[PDB]
Amino acid sequence: ALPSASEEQVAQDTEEVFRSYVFYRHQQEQEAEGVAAPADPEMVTLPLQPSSTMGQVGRQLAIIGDDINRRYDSEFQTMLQHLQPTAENAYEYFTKIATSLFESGINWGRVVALLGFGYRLALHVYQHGLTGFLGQVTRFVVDFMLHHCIARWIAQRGGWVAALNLGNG
Amino acid sequence: EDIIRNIARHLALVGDLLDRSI
Repeated sequence: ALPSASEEQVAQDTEEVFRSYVFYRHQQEQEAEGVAAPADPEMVTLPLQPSSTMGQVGRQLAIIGDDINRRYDSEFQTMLQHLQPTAENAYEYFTKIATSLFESGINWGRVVALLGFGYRLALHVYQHGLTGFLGQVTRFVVDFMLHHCIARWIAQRGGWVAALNLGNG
Repeated sequence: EDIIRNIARHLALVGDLLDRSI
């Protein structure tokens, strides 16, 4: 794509890259384990749009945060289970987790991490029985990101197109 | 309660270390 980017485009790329990112991370994980696995390869799957430059973004992010994720993933679900959030306070809780994480600051590593645990927390409720949490989580993420000045940060770092300019690029 | 601070204190650990491993 082209250089530069505004919060407007950042939001769209965020949701897209978010779904694709979590999709890849969990995709490769399905081989090793099945923790918080998706709804099987079907219509309920995560039909991402890898045809765009964003497609490569999620993949890369999953790599730089692959070991890190799985590393603190086992424990992530452990404590997450002790939470047991709801669809009413879903955002009330999520917003807290992120705010507490990015509280120290904002960095490429923090962004990827947010999504890593994001999908987990989402599926946690979805599989629990609250069918239809994917959209809720995604919406809260994009809204929280564009509210926590996150979008602006990403745009300054070179939008989501900067992922290819990272470690494994 | 203990989870409210724990769930946040546990993420002391996913934000940083990737940025340095990239």
